[PDB]
Amino acid sequence: NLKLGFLVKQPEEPWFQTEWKFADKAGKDLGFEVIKIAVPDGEKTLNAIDSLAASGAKGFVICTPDPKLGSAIVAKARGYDMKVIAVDDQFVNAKGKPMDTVPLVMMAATKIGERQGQELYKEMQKRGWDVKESAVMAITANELDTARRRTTGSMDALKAAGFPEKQIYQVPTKSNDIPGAFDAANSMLVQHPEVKHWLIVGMNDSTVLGGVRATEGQGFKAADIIGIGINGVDAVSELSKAQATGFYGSLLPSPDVHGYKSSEMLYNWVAKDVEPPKFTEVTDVVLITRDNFKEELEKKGLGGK
Ligand SMILES: OC[C@H]1O[C@H](O)[C@H](O)[C@@H](O)[C@H]1O
Repeated sequence: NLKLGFLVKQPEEPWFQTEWKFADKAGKDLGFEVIKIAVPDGEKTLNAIDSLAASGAKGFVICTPDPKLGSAIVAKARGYDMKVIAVDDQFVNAKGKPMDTVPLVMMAATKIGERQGQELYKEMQKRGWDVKESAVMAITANELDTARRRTTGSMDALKAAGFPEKQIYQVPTKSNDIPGAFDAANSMLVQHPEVKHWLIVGMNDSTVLGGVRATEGQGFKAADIIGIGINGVDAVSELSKAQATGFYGSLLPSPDVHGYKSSEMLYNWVAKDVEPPKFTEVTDVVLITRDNFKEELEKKGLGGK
């Protein structure tokens, strides 16, 4: 019967593959089929929408590849009598202000970013690094609000625990992926020869991993590096390696909730004109490291590791 879209900007990340698996579980429970389309750039996004109107879909969940496409995605969907829910990244108007009217499902970004900052400082104390030869590398993507609130929340926590403000160095990355973050961290590294230990701050696992691979290339051994990712499911290949590395752990939020919950809310609204709440913030988070990753994921239902 009913066909609903689930469009994601980055199908390569296990984060979005998980949302897709859980949207499928909601289609089997509620009686709808989920059409799964990758939308890595804005042209594919707008095309994908035409494509869903041709398959007869009545609505879609989307994680847009650029928040500034919001108006266009809304104009096209209104065009085809399709309801829209945004997952993870909020639509913004042309001036950059949030479009408050499309229902949104996202993580509590500031709170998880603060947890990241508090865990970096606890591991730094466990290792006993001297703060005078340590520094924070913060890889930022400030044009995306969800990314910006996670890195600022993390820098803010670090400064609140007492890490010196002037030894916090920010560098923007051009893409939210390993090659982008690598290039960014590499450029920051050669500018600071005085630093003997680094904390790496990034909004997600791929961003922290690019950071860590750059440090390795510049001769830091793992004891001198601490990076902690966000997404959990994306760091399982790192945490499964024989050897420990500078990537110490990752904060596991709930992509299963993002996937099923937005897909069930879209269906209630398409099928019973039941209006979704405008804003749903998911606060779940657990620290996974090489010691508990397998247990914690099996415990959240994401079995295998
Ligand atoms: O909501 C969490 C989600 O936030 C953004 O969309 C990131 O690019 C993803 O990798 C994921 O971390």
